[PDB]
Amino acid sequence: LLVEIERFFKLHQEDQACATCLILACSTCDREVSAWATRAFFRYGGEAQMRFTTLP
Amino acid sequence: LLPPTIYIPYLKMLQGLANGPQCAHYCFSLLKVNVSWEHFFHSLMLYHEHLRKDLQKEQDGLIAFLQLTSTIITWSENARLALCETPVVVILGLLQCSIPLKAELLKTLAAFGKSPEIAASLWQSLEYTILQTVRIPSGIEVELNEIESRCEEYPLTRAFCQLISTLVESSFPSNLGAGLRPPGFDPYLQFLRDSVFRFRTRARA
Repeated sequence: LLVEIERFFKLHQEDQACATCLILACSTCDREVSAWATRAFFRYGGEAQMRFTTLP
Repeated sequence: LLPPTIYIPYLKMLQGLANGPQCAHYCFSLLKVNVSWEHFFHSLMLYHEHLRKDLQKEQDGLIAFLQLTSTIITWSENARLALCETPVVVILGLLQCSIPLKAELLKTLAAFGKSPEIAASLWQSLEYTILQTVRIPSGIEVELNEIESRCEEYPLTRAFCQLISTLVESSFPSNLGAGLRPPGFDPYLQFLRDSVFRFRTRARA
């Protein structure tokens, strides 16, 4: 799903997606693309799509 | 014939040969099948590194390289995507460098831009390539500055306009510029205030 992670998001939920995203980023032997993308998702979520946030 | 000058004129001569929609197709095949397009981008890539690492002869060669890519990409079809993916990445990198040339690569990039949805790589390049250096305050002027800083000279602007004209033709990504700045297409139009506001005071009709 790295390229579309909405599907993961939908089924699993946002929190879980974030957690997995963190693991992929940290995960060792991974391609830079994967780690960077996961880092990007973790940090910024999906641009103009899913936003990453504290809500009152 | 390898000599840099012969090489550049060879590129130019072929451009002339590329004229028909039909001829353009053959020129496409000439490089692809029976010097390859890849070698060409490679040359551009190499020059790019040399240029930046460093910070007329090259202008001759590069100008010719671009003149040729431009001629064919314009007169082509599904093939456009193939050249697009490949010169697109390299051309983008070249644009970052100062170069005299900037405008010219923009013109070529535009030729590459496809009609459909798969504009996105191009928009990102452009936004990233205006946004990167600039520091934007929360106001409007800072945004204009980003464009003004990068698009310093007349050729740069004309090229930019051609690229933009093409991308804007019919579509772009949502929440463009997300992360870096206030998102959306709006700042680009503001930039035109800088341009066609100014136009009245051109040089040079």
